[PDB]
Amino acid sequence: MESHKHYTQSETEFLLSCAETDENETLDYEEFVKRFHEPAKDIGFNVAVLLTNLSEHMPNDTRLQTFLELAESVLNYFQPFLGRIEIMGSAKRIERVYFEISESSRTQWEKPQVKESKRQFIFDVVNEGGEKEKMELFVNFCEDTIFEMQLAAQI
Amino acid sequence: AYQQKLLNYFARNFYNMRMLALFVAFAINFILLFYKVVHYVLEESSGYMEPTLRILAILHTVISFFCIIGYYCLKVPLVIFKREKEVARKLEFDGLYITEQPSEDDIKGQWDRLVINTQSFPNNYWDKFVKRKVMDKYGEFYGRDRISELLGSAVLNSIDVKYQMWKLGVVFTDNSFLYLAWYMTMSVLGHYNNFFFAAHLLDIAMGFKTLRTILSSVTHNGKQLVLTVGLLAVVVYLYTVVAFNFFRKFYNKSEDGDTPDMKCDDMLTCYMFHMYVGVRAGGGIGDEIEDPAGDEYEIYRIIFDITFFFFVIVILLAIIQGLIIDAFGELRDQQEQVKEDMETKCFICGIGNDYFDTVPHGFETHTLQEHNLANYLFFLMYLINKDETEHTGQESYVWKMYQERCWEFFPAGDCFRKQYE
Amino acid sequence: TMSVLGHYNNFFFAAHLLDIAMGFKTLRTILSSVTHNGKQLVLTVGLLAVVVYLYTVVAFNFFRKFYNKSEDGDTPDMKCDDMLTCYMFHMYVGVRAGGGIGDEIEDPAGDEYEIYRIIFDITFFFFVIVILLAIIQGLIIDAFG
Amino acid sequence: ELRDQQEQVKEDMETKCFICGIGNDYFDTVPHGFETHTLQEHNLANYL
Ligand SMILES: [Zn+2]
Ligand SMILES: [Zn+2]
Repeated sequence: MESHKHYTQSETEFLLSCAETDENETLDYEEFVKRFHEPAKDIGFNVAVLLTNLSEHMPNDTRLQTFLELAESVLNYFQPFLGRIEIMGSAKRIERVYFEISESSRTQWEKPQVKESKRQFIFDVVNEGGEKEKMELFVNFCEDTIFEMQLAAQI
Repeated sequence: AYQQKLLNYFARNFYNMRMLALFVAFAINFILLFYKVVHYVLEESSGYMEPTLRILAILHTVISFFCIIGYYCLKVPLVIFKREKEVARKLEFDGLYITEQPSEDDIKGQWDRLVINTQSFPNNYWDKFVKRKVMDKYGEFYGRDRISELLGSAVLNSIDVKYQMWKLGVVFTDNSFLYLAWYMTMSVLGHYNNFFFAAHLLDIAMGFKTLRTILSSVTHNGKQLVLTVGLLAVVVYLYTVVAFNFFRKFYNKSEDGDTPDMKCDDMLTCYMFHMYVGVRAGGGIGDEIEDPAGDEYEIYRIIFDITFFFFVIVILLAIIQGLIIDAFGELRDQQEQVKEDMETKCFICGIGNDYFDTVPHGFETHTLQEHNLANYLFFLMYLINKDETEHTGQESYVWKMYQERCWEFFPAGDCFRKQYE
Repeated sequence: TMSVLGHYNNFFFAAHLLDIAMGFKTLRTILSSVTHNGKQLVLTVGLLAVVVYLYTVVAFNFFRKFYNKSEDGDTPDMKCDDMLTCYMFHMYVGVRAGGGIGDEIEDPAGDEYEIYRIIFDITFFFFVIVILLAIIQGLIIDAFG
Repeated sequence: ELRDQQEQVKEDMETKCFICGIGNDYFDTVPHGFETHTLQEHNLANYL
């Protein structure tokens, strides 16, 4: 870890005494963090969404910007991992909604047949289609795509 | 575990061996050119011609068997996902067999009348809700009779077979499955007769997709093309009608008339001769004619047929080059409007490359983030992931919209700087 | 090195003249109009050659004795039961033939096979005239466009 | 030219009704207002 240099050495040893100090002094990676750190990953993710939509709601706040940028490695980590969408869900302003993307679902999206049928569907819509059945059939393509990723996930 | 393991394997290792079937077809054609007439095969210094010949022939039939197994593993569930989704929503939003009763077109659709009897129906749209929901919504007002109209090695004859028989009937409606299955039967006919075995090579027409754009540039206008060429053949037909009825003795394949003169007082083989030369003449219908001795009929036949070969050269060529090059131009039109509308209007946006360059590099980010095409999809996953209890009232709200399929949550594309700026 | 090979052999010395292809730049636009789509062009013509290849596959396997360069059969009949030189002769006679692959045919005596071969090959020369021409003029004039 | 005719047909149908003649622009600021605009606002045969 000191060869990685990524941590302050006080906190490396906080992690060391934290880890196991066991069986000679040895330690496991997973069983010390994973079962708790990945939930804590989800937690700090939600924090990241929280401060993110604090910025997105309320911009131009160097107090918030400082508080943001002090937290920043989390934001950089979950930047693909966040879900973020925009709608008008009866609040009748223009209404963004931020959420979680399972990155495993993007590894499912990482399938290139998804990409090719996706670009094909792009071609289908730009080729022709009613503007009101547009997003309808888009969502239908998305549904087929979801089921396809279920299929590719179970392989 | 053998079977399911190879199912998972042909899942994960399919287009590689599809390219291998391509390559083995190439290896077929490389060698299927050394025949000599009783038929046999010639030998050169590679002393393994006939063994590896027979081996790779039956082995390519085996590769065809492999790819039809892997294709049964392949998008067949997405096919039936589309199908069951379609049928279940045309029960949900419609109730077609309840009251609507569609016409005799698409017994693809009317085929699915009796699968609603099969209680295992909405498997591959995960939507067993739809049966009892239609039963509650549509079925109650039209009655418990309609509820009965829709409700009503070892394991071999003890399951829902007619559901699966229905399913296989749907499977046979496929075009790509029929394509690869006919390809498989070509591989089979090679095991019966390894001489039309090399005729597999129409699969490269759905092979490298540029060749598929070539064949599409053929076939997408090909309705007009083929009907036009049939009209052209009728034109030539009627021409040979016209080019008989005064001109009845002249043109002969004969050896000056010593051998019997080959002008055709049959109408049919006159058509055949005329048509044949027209489609394989070159100069026209004047090559096989007498010398312009100078009859009053003969000025007529000379000027007649040189202008009518000329009109052939007008019409049939203009068909060919105009139809095909304009088909190529149409192929251009498609993708250029694609690359237009991608660089201007996201589908959820649909405004233009205009507001979001007043935000400089706001169109870049606008594309990547504001409508971020697959992320709305990922939210649909997230809805399918989470539960309506687990949902937010926003999530369950748009979920209720999704129960309506009413799309109004999706805006005009006016984004968060369009509400204020 | 072409100039050098002229000092070794002043007969391929005149083969320098591919430099005018990067010479006056309008000619370079001509060659670019050739080559900028030329990936599709060349792969298409290879596909076309495969089409003709498979055609000569089809245009052998019933039609095996008919067409001869021979002097009526006194000189030995030049129909090719080799598959390879059938391709060579078939391809050649579809490339520099003119009137399709019908010029080198037995005139129709009228066998049931012979109606088949006549209509067969006149339509297949016709389909050559469809496909290979449409390749040429469509690809090139659209390249100009 | 035969292409040009019908493509401008399918352009101007999807943009400007004859009684409208404005475009596919104001009536998408009304989302699905161009659909209804075509079907109702100028509704070609109804003036007939
Ligand atoms: Zn937008
Ligand atoms: Zn108007």
